[PDB]
Amino acid sequence: SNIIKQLEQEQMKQDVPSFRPGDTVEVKVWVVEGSKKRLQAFEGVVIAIRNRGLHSAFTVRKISNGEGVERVFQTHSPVVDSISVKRRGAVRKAKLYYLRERTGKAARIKERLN
Amino acid sequence: MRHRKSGRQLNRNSSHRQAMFRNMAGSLVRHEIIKTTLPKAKELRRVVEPLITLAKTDSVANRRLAFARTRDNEIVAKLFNELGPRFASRAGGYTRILKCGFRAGDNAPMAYIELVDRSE
Amino acid sequence: MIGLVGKKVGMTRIFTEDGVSIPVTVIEVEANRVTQVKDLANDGYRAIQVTTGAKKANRVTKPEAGHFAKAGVEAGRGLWEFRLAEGEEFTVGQSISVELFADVKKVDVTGTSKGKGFAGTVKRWNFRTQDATHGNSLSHRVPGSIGQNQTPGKVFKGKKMAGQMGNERVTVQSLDVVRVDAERNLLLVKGAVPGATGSDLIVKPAVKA
Amino acid sequence: LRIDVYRTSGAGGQHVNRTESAVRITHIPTGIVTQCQNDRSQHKNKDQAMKQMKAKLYELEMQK
Amino acid sequence: MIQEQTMLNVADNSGARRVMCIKVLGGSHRRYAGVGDIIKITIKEAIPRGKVKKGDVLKAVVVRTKKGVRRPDGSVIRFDGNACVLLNNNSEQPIGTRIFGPVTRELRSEKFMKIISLAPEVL
Amino acid sequence: AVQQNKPTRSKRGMRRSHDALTAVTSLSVDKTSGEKHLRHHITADGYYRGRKVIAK
RNA sequence: GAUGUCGGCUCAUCACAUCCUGGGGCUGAAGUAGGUCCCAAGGGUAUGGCUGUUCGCCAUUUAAAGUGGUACGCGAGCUGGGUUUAGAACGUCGUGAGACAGUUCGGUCCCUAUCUGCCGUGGGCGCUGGAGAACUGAGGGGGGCUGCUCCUAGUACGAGAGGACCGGAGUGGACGCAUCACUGGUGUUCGGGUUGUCAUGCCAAUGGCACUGCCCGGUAGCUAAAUGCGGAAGAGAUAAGUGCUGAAAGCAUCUAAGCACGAAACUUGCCCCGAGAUGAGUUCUCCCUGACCCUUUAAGGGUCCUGAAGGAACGUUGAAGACGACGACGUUGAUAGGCCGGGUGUGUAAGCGCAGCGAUGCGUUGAGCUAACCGGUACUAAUGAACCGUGAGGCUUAACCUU
RNA sequence: AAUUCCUUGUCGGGUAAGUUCCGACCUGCACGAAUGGCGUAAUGAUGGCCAGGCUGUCUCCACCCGAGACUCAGUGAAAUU
RNA sequence: CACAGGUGGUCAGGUAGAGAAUACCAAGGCGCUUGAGAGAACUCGGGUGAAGGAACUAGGCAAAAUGGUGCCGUAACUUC
RNA sequence: AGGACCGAACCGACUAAUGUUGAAAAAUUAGCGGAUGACUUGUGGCUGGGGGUGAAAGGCCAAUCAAACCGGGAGAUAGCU
Ligand SMILES: [Mg+2]
Ligand SMILES: [Mg+2]
Ligand SMILES: [Mg+2]
Ligand SMILES: [Mg+2]
Ligand SMILES: [Mg+2]
Ligand SMILES: [Mg+2]
Ligand SMILES: [Mg+2]
Ligand SMILES: [Mg+2]
Ligand SMILES: [Mg+2]
Ligand SMILES: [Mg+2]
Ligand SMILES: [Mg+2]
Ligand SMILES: [Mg+2]
Ligand SMILES: [Mg+2]
Ligand SMILES: [Mg+2]
Ligand SMILES: [Mg+2]
Ligand SMILES: [Mg+2]
Ligand SMILES: [Mg+2]
Ligand SMILES: [Mg+2]
Ligand SMILES: [Mg+2]
Ligand SMILES: [Mg+2]
Ligand SMILES: [Mg+2]
Ligand SMILES: [Mg+2]
Ligand SMILES: [Mg+2]
Ligand SMILES: [Mg+2]
Ligand SMILES: [Mg+2]
Ligand SMILES: [Mg+2]
Ligand SMILES: [Mg+2]
Ligand SMILES: [Mg+2]
Ligand SMILES: [Mg+2]
Ligand SMILES: [Mg+2]
Repeated sequence: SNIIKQLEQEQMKQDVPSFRPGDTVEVKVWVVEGSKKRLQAFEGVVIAIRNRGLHSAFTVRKISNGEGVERVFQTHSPVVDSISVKRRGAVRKAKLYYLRERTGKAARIKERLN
Repeated sequence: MRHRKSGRQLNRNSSHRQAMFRNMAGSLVRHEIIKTTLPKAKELRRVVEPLITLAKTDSVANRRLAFARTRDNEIVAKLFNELGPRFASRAGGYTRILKCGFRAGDNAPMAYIELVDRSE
Repeated sequence: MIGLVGKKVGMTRIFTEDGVSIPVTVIEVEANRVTQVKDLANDGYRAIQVTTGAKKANRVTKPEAGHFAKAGVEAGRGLWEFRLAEGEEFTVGQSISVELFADVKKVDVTGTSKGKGFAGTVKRWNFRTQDATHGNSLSHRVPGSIGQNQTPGKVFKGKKMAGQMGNERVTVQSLDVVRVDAERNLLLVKGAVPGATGSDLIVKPAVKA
Repeated sequence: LRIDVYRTSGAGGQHVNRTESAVRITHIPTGIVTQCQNDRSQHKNKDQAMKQMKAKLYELEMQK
Repeated sequence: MIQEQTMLNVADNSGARRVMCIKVLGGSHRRYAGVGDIIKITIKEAIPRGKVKKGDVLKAVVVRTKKGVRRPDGSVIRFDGNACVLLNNNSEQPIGTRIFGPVTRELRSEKFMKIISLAPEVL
Repeated sequence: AVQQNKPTRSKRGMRRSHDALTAVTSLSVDKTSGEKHLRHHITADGYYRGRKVIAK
């Protein structure tokens, strides 16, 4: 297990900002387009944080064109370029799966300014 | 299947089991030694010793915490004020398992669970 | 070609520059020490007897100790045999590293599978369960019928019944080896291999190819 | 002719449940199908449903 | 993970609302369909004035799944419900022109290139 | 779920061959006093490893 | 002094009179597509709608949706819709009781497995001094399916509509094996919220019960809907068939003489079980190197003495496990529980001071808590010890040290 | 039709597809007028059918908690033969 | 049978609640006369289940869900 | 006012699931129906077997009912076993 941990440590990202759950974050993702690699912006709300070392993940929630989109990004991947947080979320909760049915004014949460 | 599922169930339902543990631990704290079934004794180790450790750290919050698993107002005091100076320079190892025989009515493997500092 | 014996450190994933997650198995492929090289002249056939790990000098039994002494190397936790290809020669007092598995692209990993205990007909042989509701009387997870009637008379040998599942040395085959590490005695291979963390694994090269 | 036999629908214990007495005759190029499950015997039905099949064929040929 | 008897929201503007899958098309015993897969469907709710009518059978392609679709890097893309685009039976191309909502990176091939071009957002 | 013939006394005896208990190999001895006891279980008095720990 | 009936379910299994895959012949086979006929059973061989139905018809599929056997398999495996009781009603027949291969609504499905079989799994004993091992492999089993698309090429055909080959690649679906890194699922030994309540002297703060009280989460682990793999690639002897050269029969002939091919069948090749394979194989290694008598002088009975290898049994235990068994440790020890340092989940614990009438919030403080995670550390227990096990190994020939 | 054998009658509705159902036709094997005929609000642990909702019924089962079943000590059956 | 069944009347403590429902408790009684383990299938009684949502089946059987008080609102038909 | 309504006690008994040598010679568990009335129940009383009683199932008449149980005819008879 120690060896595995060691392996993880050098492979892990060294430039991850300390990001809270409920935060309005823009995720720059390296999408493939024909042959050239393109950057795509996906701005939404942090609704889940998984922390596993190298296998760490985070779920982004935003409503696109009418239908809500949940997207889990693997944090230690070179595909996810930028974790750009705009405004934090004022909740006493980590995994916000109630937003899966919450829409409109009910979808909007309080802003953390602490 | 119990792959790495630690914690011997001891037939009883979970809440009942917890209650028993609470009682058992209290008894141990009181009597310094309690004659019990070996598996039961073993199980007791992983709740009472932690409580003892907690007690070793003397504070109001700790006392409050103790006033849950151990429950009793006197037992907690004993743990803190008397069993605190009892175990000061020892890491873990507050319990001592010593097997004796069988509970003749059902032939159950009996073991004396005790606090290590029994003699003095 | 000859295999090499390891031990499961566990599972992990490789993140590649292109953007493909590779679920790599980390195997502690240590210095596999030769104990005996089997031959055609006296023994009968070509094989190699290997050992991996470390056992206590006090715990190790006398005849086994003698055997080890004869060979000329330290004791591990068991002995394993590998069938030789025609064109390979090895010495008795020798140690094989992961250097031999640097050339190969595919491997076949044998391992003592996770012991499923006494598996039911559904869990063992992937049966359909009978109705959970709908009148069903104490039969939900049961075999149903086993035979036919008076014609066969018996129940056939090797029939899909409830019994011991797992706890058996079995092979997962044609697995893509990604990285080879000789510095820290590791093997890194795409996929999943039988056994738990610390399960003593048997890694053969591509006999399929 | 395409002659097919099957079980009679309904009551009769062990006997009707275990008979292929009922018959359906289908004319292969046409697609007209005549069934019968009246009599107990297969063999009466076969010839009665053929008599009926013939009758229906005449109608088909009369109608065309 | 669409299967038989499954109801879906209409992504296009062909003239339908709620569509029920009746066959998971493309192979024997086939049960589960992800995005970019053809399934035979029936129309059960229709917009009064539209090209497609209620009770019509046709093949359709999966555009959004509530189960979630996977990337090679292990990332999953879930959607609020399950959605589909309605195709013609013979030509195997969409009936509608205006498509609402996001599509997938798994969808894009020779047959669905047009669809992706039409769609405003691709994921 | 019932027998169709009466099984022998022989068969029954054969069956009972395993059902017979395993006798304890040997007693354990206290080194100081010489008390005979069960393995890993304490003596009658309360001695253990040549040391009295329990009064009862 | 009882042979439960149809159907559905769950399991199947064999059979080829093969539905497809596969090989081949003929074709009224340009090509696709076929038709049919011969081989060939390794594998696969649909979901629904209606009906109690099997059947069927229809909808859609599919490479295909085989026909059968097996008490038209399978009720001490399930169901009980149909049917085969008792109620009731309808039509009908009967003066009537009642009755109808007429219909209709309602209507107890019992059995803890003795043996065989099977599934697993042990113990005893055997294999010949005794162990500890490593294995061969007699044999047995598992697995054996494929489609679609692209490349070769809009080319080998073909008026044209059109759209043809072997081979390779991608890539799916159903099935099997493996597993948890991912996505999740679970998670009543972890956290938090809240309703009612009762208890802790009382405020607080907790606890108990309420399906875990109800929820929101969630650790290890098991686990699939997850993701790795696998159907092998191929290689031998073949089936129908295809031939080659070549006689009886100066022709002529797959044949009587030889020699080639030809499927998923079969022998090997892949995985596994497996010398109780009693024909009990081989190889490595260790260990026990003692004196005396008796009647019948012998594979005799022993007597003392010795206890080795090793084994149990115990104890601690295990991702081993129903129980043995199997595997790891027994102080030289991380074997187990807890402890210390770290990691995961939950969302600023309580006390304290501030603001507000107060609820409450603020600061204090991502704060305390945290199973089964990881790494360290002998803190306690697993101690000295004993018990079974034994004692240099039988008879007959022979090849040699010394032929 | 609780009655229609022929019959899953034919047509329409409902369904992707409906031997069931609902509407109609009438050729009533063999309805039918107080062994009542035909309507009928309400009522039904009533019969059939459909739609929404809801869900482990099912795809396709997974885990977890309990009582057994499994081991030990205690006592000790039975049908059957 | 020291059998989960059957048996009429009187008494009605606290908070919540319409309530002798139900929920904890007071008074007062009990822990149901085998245990002790371990923690397979399977059976039983449950809990939770991703995606679907009746595709199950004879039949939504079972299960799930619905559920309270006030207020708003309410169709065909009708014996009003 | 209600053979009103929801719903406890009480009365039943529709559905499942268990249980089927049962905890029980019909019960439990979860649900389900009635619940001011043709209600329900206690205490006592009558009706007697070709008789009773029966909101009628040949239901019930002491775990027995198309004619109860017991004793007697009676060692019925039995071309049957
Ligand atoms: Mg018990
Ligand atoms: Mg099923
Ligand atoms: Mg039943
Ligand atoms: Mg039953
Ligand atoms: Mg059941
Ligand atoms: Mg049977
Ligand atoms: Mg036989
Ligand atoms: Mg043949
Ligand atoms: Mg049958
Ligand atoms: Mg049957
Ligand atoms: Mg019935
Ligand atoms: Mg049964
Ligand atoms: Mg119709
Ligand atoms: Mg009608
Ligand atoms: Mg009439
Ligand atoms: Mg008249
Ligand atoms: Mg009249
Ligand atoms: Mg329907
Ligand atoms: Mg679900
Ligand atoms: Mg009792
Ligand atoms: Mg009450
Ligand atoms: Mg769901
Ligand atoms: Mg069906
Ligand atoms: Mg259906
Ligand atoms: Mg129901
Ligand atoms: Mg009333
Ligand atoms: Mg009840
Ligand atoms: Mg009513
Ligand atoms: Mg009489
Ligand atoms: Mg007589």
